[PDB]
Amino acid sequence: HLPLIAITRNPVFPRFIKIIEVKNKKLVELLRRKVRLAQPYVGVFLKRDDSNESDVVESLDEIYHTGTFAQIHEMQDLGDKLRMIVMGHRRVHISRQLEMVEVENVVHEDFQVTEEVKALTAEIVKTIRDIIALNPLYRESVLQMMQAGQRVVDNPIYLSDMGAALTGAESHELQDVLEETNIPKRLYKALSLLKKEFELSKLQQRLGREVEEKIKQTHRKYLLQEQLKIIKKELG
Amino acid sequence: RLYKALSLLKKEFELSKLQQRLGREVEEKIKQTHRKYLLQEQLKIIKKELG
Amino acid sequence: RLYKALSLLKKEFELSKLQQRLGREVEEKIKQTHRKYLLQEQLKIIKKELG
Amino acid sequence: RLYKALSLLKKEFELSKLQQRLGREVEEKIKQTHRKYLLQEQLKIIKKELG
Amino acid sequence: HLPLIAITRNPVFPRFIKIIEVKNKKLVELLRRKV
Repeated sequence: HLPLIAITRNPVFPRFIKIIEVKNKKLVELLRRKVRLAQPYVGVFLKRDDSNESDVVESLDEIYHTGTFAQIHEMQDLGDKLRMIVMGHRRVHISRQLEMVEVENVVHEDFQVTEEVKALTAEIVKTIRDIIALNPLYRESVLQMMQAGQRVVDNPIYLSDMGAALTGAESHELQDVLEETNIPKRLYKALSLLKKEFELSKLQQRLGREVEEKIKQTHRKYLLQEQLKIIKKELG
Repeated sequence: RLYKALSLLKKEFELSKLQQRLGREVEEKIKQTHRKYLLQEQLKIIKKELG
Repeated sequence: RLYKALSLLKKEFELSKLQQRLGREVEEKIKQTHRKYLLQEQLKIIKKELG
Repeated sequence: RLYKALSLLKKEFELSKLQQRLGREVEEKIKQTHRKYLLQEQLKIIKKELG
Repeated sequence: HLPLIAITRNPVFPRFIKIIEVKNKKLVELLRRKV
């Protein structure tokens, strides 16, 4: 029984540390009111299209039924009075947020035959490795921490979500990926988001090299014309 | 061990090969998305700087 | 014949290095052109900001 | 051994001297070619510029 | 007569250079002891 948090354009990806800084101080009242509890906690939900804080505090249907319950860790408040750390541990989908009853329907079905099911993992890690190599966003050291050969990936779905965390794909696409129930479908969609970033990235690099070669050609040729002007002095 | 190594190279190459063709089919089905989606990505790219 | 072939190699090394030295020197003459213009440009921004 | 090594330095210097003198001569014999051949080369360089 | 190494999920194919980084520090004592 707590009010839905005003996320205010702060996407909290599953199993990915994140910070939240709402400009409103009303949430600070609730965060101080839960310090007295022996086990404070906070929930995280995702906003639908056209964010509006007044609708969030007036109606409760704007926020998606999906939530991401998590434990609180530690306050900071270096500058602002509300720099709270969120993370993604327990995903959930309330049947009706207006009504609160909840259940941990963190489905994780897997086929009994687990030999070729990891073959896709090689293509997922190779793709993720090419996104961070050709388009570095976060440190590669975390990849050195979590290697596929160490067998420490007790939760492959969490690896695929952390690898999808690197994607730049829009939050609506992530909400649709959360809507998927079948394992191959959510895996293929997270892959399609990886490719969706990859096309635009490789294009930006091709566009850059083109424009740079154009500037080079334009100046290099000017250098040739200059070599003509200097080697030809006092001959006209 | 040359026989079993040959059988392992066959089975492993068949796994990477079938993954490459099945992935080529899933990639072609993502290529089934019309080239208008690619052009519309470029249309949205035109609207970036100032305006 | 070995001395003459080495002397031809030397002759091309000489004519080549002469063309390259004149070209790098002219290029540095461009850099001396522009760089001082960047200094004068800095004078301009300083005078335009407080002059 | 000091004298044999000194004699080797003398003979090696005599070989290097005869090679450098014969080569100063071959360089002179190619230098007999007129400076007009060099100015013709720079002339051709003028004609082959800017692509 | 050496303690068993902690392979800790690190294949070392024959005639193949490989690096090992077990998280336990007890193996480091054996590495200094063999010097």
